[PDB]
Amino acid sequence: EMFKVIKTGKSRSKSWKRMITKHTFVGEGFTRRPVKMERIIRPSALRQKKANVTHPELGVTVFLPILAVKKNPQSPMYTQLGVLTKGTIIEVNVSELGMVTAGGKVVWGKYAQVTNEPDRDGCVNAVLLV
Amino acid sequence: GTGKKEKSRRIREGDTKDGNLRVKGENFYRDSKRVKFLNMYTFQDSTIPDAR
RNA sequence: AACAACGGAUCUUGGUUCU
RNA sequence: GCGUUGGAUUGUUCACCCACUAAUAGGGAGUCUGGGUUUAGACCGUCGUGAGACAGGUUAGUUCCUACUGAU
RNA sequence: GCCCUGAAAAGGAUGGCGCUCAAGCGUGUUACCUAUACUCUACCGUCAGGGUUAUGCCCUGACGAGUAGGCAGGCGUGGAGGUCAGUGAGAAGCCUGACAAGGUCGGGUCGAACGGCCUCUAGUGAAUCAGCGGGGGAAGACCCUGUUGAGCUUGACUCUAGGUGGGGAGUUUGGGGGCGGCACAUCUGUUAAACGAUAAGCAGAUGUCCUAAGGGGGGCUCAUGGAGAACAGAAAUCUCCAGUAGAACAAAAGGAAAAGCCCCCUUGAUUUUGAUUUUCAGUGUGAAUACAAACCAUGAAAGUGUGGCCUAUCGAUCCUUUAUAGAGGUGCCAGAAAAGUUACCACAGGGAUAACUGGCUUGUG
RNA sequence: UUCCUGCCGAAGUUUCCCUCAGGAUAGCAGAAGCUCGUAUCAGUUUUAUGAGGUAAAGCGAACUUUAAAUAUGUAAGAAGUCCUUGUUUGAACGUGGACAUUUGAAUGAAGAGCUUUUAGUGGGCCAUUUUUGGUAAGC
Repeated sequence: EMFKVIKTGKSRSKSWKRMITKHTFVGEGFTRRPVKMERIIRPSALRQKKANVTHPELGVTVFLPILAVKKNPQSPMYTQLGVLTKGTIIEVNVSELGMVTAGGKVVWGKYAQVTNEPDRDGCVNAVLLV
Repeated sequence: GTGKKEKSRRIREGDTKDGNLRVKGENFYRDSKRVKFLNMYTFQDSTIPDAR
């Protein structure tokens, strides 16, 4: 049912519409297509751009923009859809912490795994993979 | 026919050599790239994937 | 339970087939 | 235990405003009226080579058996 | 070990009455109820073991539930052959007191033919009257299945000297995307090129880390001749010279303090995106290819690479030399079935329910 | 959409499936069937072994011998074995015959194996005995 079906037309017999009931991040390049093409619908209310990030070091959580999603297991078609689907690995702008790798090349982005379930909570939590 | 028949068009175009990919509705109007698009207007398998 | 209007089933020169 | 009133939208009333009072409490058990839930007939645009149906939408609409109150 | 707080609301659950040294609870012992259970006795049917000058009878023991289904036998009923030298001026029929399909007799009616048995056959089995209207007359709604029938458009299949040739007709319109992966020390059948050495593959007990590449780093030089070296000799071992390097430099070619051997490490199918494509919410790439600049190994350092190769099912006898067999190859064919539509559609049902898993909800991530 | 008595007596599992659909198919039980009434069958116990080696004997606080039941298949004889070699000091297919039924542990006592085929039943409802993957809890 997570691919919730929405009935279309005055006579509800040709819905053909699927709605994703899971948190999804898209960014600037969303650009909703004409309504006729909305095979999959990700509601705006269920879209989050900043996810909580933490590491077992100083216990400091800072909200950071979500950069992208690289690998979602369990049919990574969800990865292509950009859904959160707790257990995914996503990139986060870690510029705030300012950690610098060897060689003086300051790092500002690392991949983090979502720890909490955004479907059952209004906040997104992740742990830096450091 | 004769030209109206799709068999003649397929023979002329040579697609008969690779007719295994014959898509349901292969015609001059709305070829496979369009038939498949329109078919989407006609997700619940409930599969249990291993999210490892 | 028995008596009385009612009713029409079982026990009727009819049909079928055959030369 | 006894009370919980009255106006208002519709360019949807999945709700907000303020007259007066001491307050104008929250629900279920559905049960006359209006949107609408359905085939009426049509239109604008979407989509298609076309029948055809919609991402919208407008118009038309029709749906004594038992129990209680009085009496012989 | 108990009781109390430990959450429940829009005639229920110890069954109801009720109960408090309980008639509440844990535990030890006495008397009794009872099921179609258990033991015995008799009755109805089956089997088996035996007797009986017999498909009949007798003696003994166990069995008997039950849907679909099968098996072995009886009653009634339409008609007929035979038989009772049958029944009746009071026969057939109806209803009713008596002695498992069913049969018989007395009694209230009756007026014209009707039975018993062995067989054949088949159209045979208190109580009412006057009023509002909570519940149960439109019965079909309707998710979908029939391929039952058509309503239709077309470069859908089939037809209508060469050509247009649904303008016309018959028909359907089934029940599916990634995958292949190993290299050396070995011996065996083919290969074997036939004085041979024995190579350039097929499949095999065989492993092994070379992480399916050996990349780097540090060292060694080698087939074969002589002197030789207990067994050991012409091939086992141990030292001096050289193959211009018949080692492997995969190799084909005018040709190294290594590119051959030995000791350590070891990912690589890593990340963004500057040329090419392709969707299905055209998705700042979601991605391999092209390349960019980091990352890594390694070393003391200069340094070098490490980051992929490649490919549509299936035919193999739908190809052949074959008229009783062995296969060399889709770059040689042709497709699995010939497209949709119908709230103009008509009919019959698999069919969610008002809102109850295992009490299913409550104020604090 | 049809009278009666008695007996037997089930199925919901299994293979082909490009597949809901559709097909039989092995199995469940009564039968013509005669070959053995067997020293023949068993949802079973036991004797010897591989494993649950669950740790409590350890004699090796080093380590692997190895102690309980935790339920498994196999041999548990009737021509099986043997005297004898018919045939190419050592190998095997061994005619002929013998031990003939305490004949090879105990327990249940004759319905066991048919080459073959008959109508129905097609992947049913629940709980427990194992552990696998759970995550609020169901499962």
